[PDB]
Amino acid sequence: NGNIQVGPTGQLTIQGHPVIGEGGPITVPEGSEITIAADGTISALNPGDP
Amino acid sequence: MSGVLEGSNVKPVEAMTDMIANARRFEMQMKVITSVDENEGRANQLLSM
Amino acid sequence: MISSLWIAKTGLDAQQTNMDVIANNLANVSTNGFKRQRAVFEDLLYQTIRQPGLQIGTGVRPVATERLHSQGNLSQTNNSKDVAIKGQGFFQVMLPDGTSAYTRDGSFQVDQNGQLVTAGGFQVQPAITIPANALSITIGRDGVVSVTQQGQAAPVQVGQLNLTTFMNDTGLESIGENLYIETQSSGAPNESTPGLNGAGLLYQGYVETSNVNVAEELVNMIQVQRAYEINSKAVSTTDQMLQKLTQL
Amino acid sequence: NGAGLLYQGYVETSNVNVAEELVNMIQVQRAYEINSKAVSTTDQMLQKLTQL
Amino acid sequence: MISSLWIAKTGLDAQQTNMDVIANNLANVSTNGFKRQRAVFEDLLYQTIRQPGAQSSEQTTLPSGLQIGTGVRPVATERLHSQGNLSQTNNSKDVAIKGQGFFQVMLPDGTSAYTRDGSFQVDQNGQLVTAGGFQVQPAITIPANALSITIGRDGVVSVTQQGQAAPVQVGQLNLTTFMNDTGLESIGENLYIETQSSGAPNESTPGLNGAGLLYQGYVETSNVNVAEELVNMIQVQRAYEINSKAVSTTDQMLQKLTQL
Repeated sequence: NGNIQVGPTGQLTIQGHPVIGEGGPITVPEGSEITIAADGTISALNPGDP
Repeated sequence: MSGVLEGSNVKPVEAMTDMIANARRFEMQMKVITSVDENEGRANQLLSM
Repeated sequence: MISSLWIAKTGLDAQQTNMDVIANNLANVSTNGFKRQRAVFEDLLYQTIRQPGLQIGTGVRPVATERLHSQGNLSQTNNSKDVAIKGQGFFQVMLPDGTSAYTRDGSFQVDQNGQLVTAGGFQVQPAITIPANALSITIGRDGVVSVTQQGQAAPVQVGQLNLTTFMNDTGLESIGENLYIETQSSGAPNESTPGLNGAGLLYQGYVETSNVNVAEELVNMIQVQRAYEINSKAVSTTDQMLQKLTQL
Repeated sequence: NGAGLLYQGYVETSNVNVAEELVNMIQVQRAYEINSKAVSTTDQMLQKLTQL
Repeated sequence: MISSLWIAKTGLDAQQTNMDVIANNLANVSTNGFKRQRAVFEDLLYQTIRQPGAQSSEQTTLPSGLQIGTGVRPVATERLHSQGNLSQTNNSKDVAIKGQGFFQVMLPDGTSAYTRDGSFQVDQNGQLVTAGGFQVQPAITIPANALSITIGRDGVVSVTQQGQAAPVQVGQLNLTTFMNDTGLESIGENLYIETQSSGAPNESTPGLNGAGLLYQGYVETSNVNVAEELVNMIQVQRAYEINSKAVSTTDQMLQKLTQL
């Protein structure tokens, strides 16, 4: 199930289970347009900034 | 909210499943009753002689 | 019975209301001083299901239609009795029962004993009594109605056409025949002379046409028809699902 | 900060996709029927059991 | 109800607005001191979807993602403030501006507007007013028994009386110039009111600082070029037809979606 949701504090959870990356569970910069590449690279864009 | 009327909340799926389950339970109980009656009358013969 | 029939029924009713608004806008495309209506849809209550988080909707319901009070185009009538408004303002017209309504249709006539009345015959206040032997009626930009008589080389002042301004123009009650009455949402009718305190100016010989744009109405009709078809399909799908359920 | 801008005179429309929902309506109906067959099949299995 | 239909609606609205601009320019061909308008359009929103520049494959970026855009909106209409052709009418009261100045006029409500139409009249009291009855600033007053009125190229006004071989100056006609002439708000009646985007009114007599020179007996005709208007008709018609074709195609797609 690849339906990933972003928590209020930026934790990536699938069905309430915190997703685990190469360094453990992922902490996303609170509020960000997450883009996942073809191999799993996560890019975060913060609102307002360029 | 004004201008809207709320209807009943009866769910038909649960109702249909309940009716099916009730019929199948009633039939099983009838089978049990039949078995018990037949056993009693078989065993009522032990009082003779 | 819990079902999706009502949710799609509300959608059908909303599309019907939108189509009624569109048809009303299109039918009044020839009325002078008509403001187009737009219906605002905003959804119903939500039912919340608690986990050991999710909310299911109920449908859509019309809330309130807004009349667009933009200044419509002017059309030339070549009648000296017709005046159009440049800006925001309303003519005050006295109904027979006694309460004063407010209209923007500037097509006026003189009745059998003087007196300026609207097309429906209701008197325009203040009482502007035109003399019988009048040769030409001149209504100035600032609402001064002067009357020329044969012989006298100066026009005679008869009356002032005052404009009633509301702070909220959308909240007036549309009573029917091109008339609005003040309401609690459009209170404090402010009487002013035309040209001051935000009141509009008056053009004599012109009438203010309707505000209805045509392309919006036609494309909105297309959208209403297609959404109505979509909701009908949803109703049919719910009907088939219930039919399959009952046959068990 | 990260908020949006305002366009006066324009109203944001709904995000619903009609091609998305009509295709879903088709599968929901068919998934509803295939589940109803499980109820019918289970009832037939139970009906024969009580009859014995 | 569907995105393409909203985009086509915006396109139809833009082309319609272009048609209104063309019609307004055409209706005022005979208007003296009229300036033709041109509308400018801009792109509407662009839905982000796939972000262009986001890193795919750790070391390769994604160029030019899905920037799905919405329709079009008109930015603004700008007047072309150019010198119209001068027409000779042989009148003592018609004044034409040849440079970049405006006449100042007082509205009776107290404020002042600015007009370029130079067809002036005299009221019953002898004041120089506009054809709409608005009293031009300054309140140049003309004597009762005037034989000839001469408005010079420097804006000076002279009246020739009987028994006086020397004309007497009865006023001085000034021109108002602005930093930005497109920012004036047109209120009709050939009148512009000053806005905050048009700077502040700069008074100058005609011939210095840039104000133009005043010609007597001439009127500044409208600068509307009409063949350009006809060519713009042809486009404003095809573009509208093509946008309606897009509407029709979306309608057919939705109809087949509904019918199944």
